[PDB]
Amino acid sequence: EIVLTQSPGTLSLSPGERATLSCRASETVSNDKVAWYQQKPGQAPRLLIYGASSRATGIPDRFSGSGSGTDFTLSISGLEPEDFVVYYCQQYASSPRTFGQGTKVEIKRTVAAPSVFIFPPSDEQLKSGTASVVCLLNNFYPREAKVQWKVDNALQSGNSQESVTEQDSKDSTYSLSSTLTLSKADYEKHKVYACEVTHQGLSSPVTKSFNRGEC
Amino acid sequence: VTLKESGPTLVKPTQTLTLTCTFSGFSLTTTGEGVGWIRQPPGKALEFLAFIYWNDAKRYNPSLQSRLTITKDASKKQVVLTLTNLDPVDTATYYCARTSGWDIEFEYWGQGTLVTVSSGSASAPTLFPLVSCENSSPSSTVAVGCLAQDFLPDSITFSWKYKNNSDISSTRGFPSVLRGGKYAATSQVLLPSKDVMQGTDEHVVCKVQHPNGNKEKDVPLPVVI
Ligand SMILES: *[C@@H]1O[C@H](CO)[C@@H](O[C@@H]2O[C@H](CO)[C@@H](O)[C@H](O)[C@H]2NC(C)=O)[C@H](O)[C@H]1NC(C)=O
Repeated sequence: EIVLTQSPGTLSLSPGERATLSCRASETVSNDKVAWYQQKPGQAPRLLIYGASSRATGIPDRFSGSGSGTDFTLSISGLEPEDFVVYYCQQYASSPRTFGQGTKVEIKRTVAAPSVFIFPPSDEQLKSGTASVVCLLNNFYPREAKVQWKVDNALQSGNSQESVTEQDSKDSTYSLSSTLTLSKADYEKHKVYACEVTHQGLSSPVTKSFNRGEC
Repeated sequence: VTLKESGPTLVKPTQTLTLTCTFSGFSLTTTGEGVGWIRQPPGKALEFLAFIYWNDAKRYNPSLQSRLTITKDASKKQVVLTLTNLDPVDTATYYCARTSGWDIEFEYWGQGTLVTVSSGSASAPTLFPLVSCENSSPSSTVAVGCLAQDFLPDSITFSWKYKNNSDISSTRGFPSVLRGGKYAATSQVLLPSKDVMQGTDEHVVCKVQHPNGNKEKDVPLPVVI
């Protein structure tokens, strides 16, 4: 059992610069049989370098591998927009083999203030016994953001899954949606529902709320 | 060299799951060549299930030992995978690859297939209108959304049209999340505030193309004026 840990999880790079990916192994690998893979969301993963030193057919020469033992580094010269995908390091000397957590590289951009909108549940949806309150964040950077639900001054926990979209191809921004799920009886026992959004580019937190019966 | 996967798109928990990896253009006769299965749950990394070498040599993962079986049929040139004790947390997309030697591992990858493990049934999606309750802050533009809920499997495309059947460029697609055995997703669209206080069109239609029904509900604008 060889445990592979990759760090950092997310890194912000710029096109044309150099990116270094680190791969940590829990023990030495015989014959340095470590390979790197490239995977794009939607499509299938593709092999780039096998044995950490030999490239494969149809792979550009700008990808270079180095290191041995328990330390391996992947250096890429001439970063391209299409290269902002997730990369995994894997060793095939274990039998059975193991895979790492993987690292994601994002395009570095300036901080943009997010937009917060909240939609109260519809009357038709209330008839089904389920109430859904949404909290939408759009055009923010970096991806790291805290979304907390506060209703009747009581902080909620254990009831938010959280969905986040991928990086925009033309805007390089991120968006995420937060959905609040509660019982119909509990919904009628609360008046004001608000979600708090905290951002690096905001001096003070911005809170949005609505009054039941007015929407 | 190419690979193709096939199997059921919906399987109930605690049952038998069977997948077939269809490959053509090579034979598993030379040494070093082998076939392996790699799965990846959404939002997680790749997971190694098992690998089979030549001369009927098979390898299994100790974390999943005594739970998977590897069988090969040279006549049909396709490996058969059997999965038992299905669990909702094990839902992932399964891929198979060919190793062209001892050092070149997984040189060619196929396309894969989504195998959803949910106790529920493939019911038609349900749409719910969303009214914008924003006030005292018109901001740049106003936003209206569409909550597609109770759909399985996750395959939905969103398109926004006006009352006169026009075209809108939203491109705001949120991924689905497994909540209570069902997938939930949200979609929004940005519209200028000037158009709201102008044309008599007070609502727009939300359209979803899912292979369980062609319903399309309309979301009324809150109107500011
Ligand atoms: C359908 O109605 C909308 C009104 O909401 C029309 O949009 C207006 O018309 C121009 C020209 O097409 C658009 O570019 C603008 O978005 C709207 N005008 C203004 C001043 O904002 C839309 O054109 C109509 N569809 C068709 C096919 O005519």
